[PDB]
Amino acid sequence: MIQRTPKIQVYSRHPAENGKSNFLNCYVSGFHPSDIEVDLLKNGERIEKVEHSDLSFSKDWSFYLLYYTEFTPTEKDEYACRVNHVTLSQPKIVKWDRDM
Amino acid sequence: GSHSMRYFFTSVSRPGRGEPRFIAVGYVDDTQFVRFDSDAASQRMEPRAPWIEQEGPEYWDGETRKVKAHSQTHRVDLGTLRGYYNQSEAGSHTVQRMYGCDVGSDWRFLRGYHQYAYDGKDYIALKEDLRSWTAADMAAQTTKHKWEAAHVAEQLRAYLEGTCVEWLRRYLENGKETLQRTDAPKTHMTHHAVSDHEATLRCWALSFYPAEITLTWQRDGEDQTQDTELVETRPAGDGTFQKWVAVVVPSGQEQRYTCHVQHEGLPKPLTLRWE
Amino acid sequence: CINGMCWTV
Repeated sequence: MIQRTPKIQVYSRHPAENGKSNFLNCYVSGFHPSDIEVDLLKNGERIEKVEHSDLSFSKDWSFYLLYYTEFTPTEKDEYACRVNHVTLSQPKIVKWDRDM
Repeated sequence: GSHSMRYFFTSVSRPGRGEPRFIAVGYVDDTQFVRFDSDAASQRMEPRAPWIEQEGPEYWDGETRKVKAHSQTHRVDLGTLRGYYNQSEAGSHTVQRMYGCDVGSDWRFLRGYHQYAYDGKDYIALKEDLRSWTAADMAAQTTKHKWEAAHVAEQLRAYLEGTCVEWLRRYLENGKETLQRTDAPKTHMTHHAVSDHEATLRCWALSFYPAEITLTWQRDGEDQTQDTELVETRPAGDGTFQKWVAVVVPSGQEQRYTCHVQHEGLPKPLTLRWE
Repeated sequence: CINGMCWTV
């Protein structure tokens, strides 16, 4: 069984401005098998209204998914994406950095 | 420019109870336009772009029929492959198939594709001429012989050169407002001082379509790859794409560094500088 | 338009 670990990017759909409505994305790619656990976090707490793209894959057969929810950034609030996959001994957390 | 239609199918066996999870998606270029998900309530092929909703009941009944048949083929395949590879009934396994056609600027057939993988590894694929097969191992070789005897390649070629391009052309016209539109990247540069000696310049491309793009750095007019980082192109979630490239520079020398942007939606390459 | 004929491996 091949085990390819997911690559993770966490970022906004639109330019991020404190106080202004936006969408938070977590893009997971390059992984195999397809089963994966992705949550978006607000100050460490799981966000409930999270949707995701339909499962697809690249030429090398590795899967990719976009998970997304509506959010309003602020100076204080911390956002992150938490990923678990068979390849990961522990869940990987990637912080949202507005410059990234 | 050139265009493509591709379909992607993933089946994942569920040992212990019931049929595989089956997910099918269809794209024109970088735009998804249909899906089927065995776990969804409708058990229909469903629209995922506005321009496919123009298609009538007969379209949707046909696509549903075929895609359900597809899920059954993969279900059978999963059992066969387990036997080929002498695997237990216990584990979960995956079959993936992708096929489609490319047309050039004349919207005429350029290339066709039909490939298959088992557990994320190449299994069998049609060769570029659409007349023979590449089989990765002896299991796939047995499939190759079976498909040769059944003249599968001939019928696949007929679809890829015929129906595939004919319907791609149809979709391109019906979806012209978005499918034939190029969205040039919206570009800007940011600056961050890591210390009083070293700074990061980040060159952004946002809101572009299609996804294909090149972002590069030059220093004094020569390509610079050292001390650079380039993220994978990523979906914005509104149909467009995002990318950035960064370079680490000596603080105060930002002016030497220029970002270069190439994209279908730009008549000529773009050059950006820090200010 | 998806391909309307199928074969098993």
